[PDB]
Amino acid sequence: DFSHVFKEFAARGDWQRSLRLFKYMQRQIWCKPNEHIYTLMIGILGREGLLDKAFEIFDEMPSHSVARTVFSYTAIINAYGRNGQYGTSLQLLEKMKQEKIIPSILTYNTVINSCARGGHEWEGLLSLFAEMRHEGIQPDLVTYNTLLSACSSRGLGDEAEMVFRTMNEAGILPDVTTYSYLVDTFGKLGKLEKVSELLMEMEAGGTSPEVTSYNVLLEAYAHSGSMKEAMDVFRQMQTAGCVANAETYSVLLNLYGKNGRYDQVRDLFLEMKMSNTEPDADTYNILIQVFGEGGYFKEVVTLFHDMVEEKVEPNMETYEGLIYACGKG
Repeated sequence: DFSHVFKEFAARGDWQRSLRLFKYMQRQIWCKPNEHIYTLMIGILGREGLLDKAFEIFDEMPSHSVARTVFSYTAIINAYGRNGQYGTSLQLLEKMKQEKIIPSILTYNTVINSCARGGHEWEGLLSLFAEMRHEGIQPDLVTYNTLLSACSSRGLGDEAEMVFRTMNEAGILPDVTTYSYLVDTFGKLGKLEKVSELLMEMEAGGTSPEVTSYNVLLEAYAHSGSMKEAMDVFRQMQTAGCVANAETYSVLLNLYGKNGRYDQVRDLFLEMKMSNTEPDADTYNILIQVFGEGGYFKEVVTLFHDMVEEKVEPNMETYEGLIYACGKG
């Protein structure tokens, strides 16, 4: 019941009441706090940024005859990493190793994440992974997603290629998360064909590729000047079949504005429109801008009749262009 109350207080952020209850139970013989209550209090203190109080509570454990477990070490490592203290996490890992405490897969993953977020060299992450492998750590799906990122965090071109291939070459791939992060890394270096691959890898895996996923790659794909590739990616996203908010179309259309087929614009509109994905305040503004640059001002007026009927409300930029249209008209 004490642990349940502590968890409920940590869910609401009542660190003060939890600390008071812990300090009161510490003086009670019938309610002596155990290692679980100490870990819960340390986590509650770390969630609020009370590193000093958490450290004091962790140090008072031996005076209270409370057992210490890798759990507390992993919690301290995660608390240090959340503030960018990668060196402190490495020192805590070394101290735990000196204390004959066998590190777990979660502790190694937390240390790798802390090193990645703190700006440590990719060589350090590779050495940490090699050490974890030499001490027989166990792979996990969540760890694998964060591991695909490890190379991405480094940002090296070779690392970016390895980040993506880590899943493909060994033959084990997370359906969505690994593909997204690897695609992100592939992009800065330049996913030359890695872009087609990233969607293909996620899609035929046995899980249909995510729409948001299709879009994130797609948006950069536009930055890439990928147009036929992105169009193909759009027909490909169309192949994906994942339900998509008109926002995914919106982004691509905006690039297509420079393309200005102007009937390409027309066609896409009908389909997203009748697909229960009414154009967004954003999409309407984009459409007005795209049409306006290439004329069709009468059409611009028409969009006003249309927006009103839809009942989606206008916005500052929205009203604005509509007036420019009138003016040029």
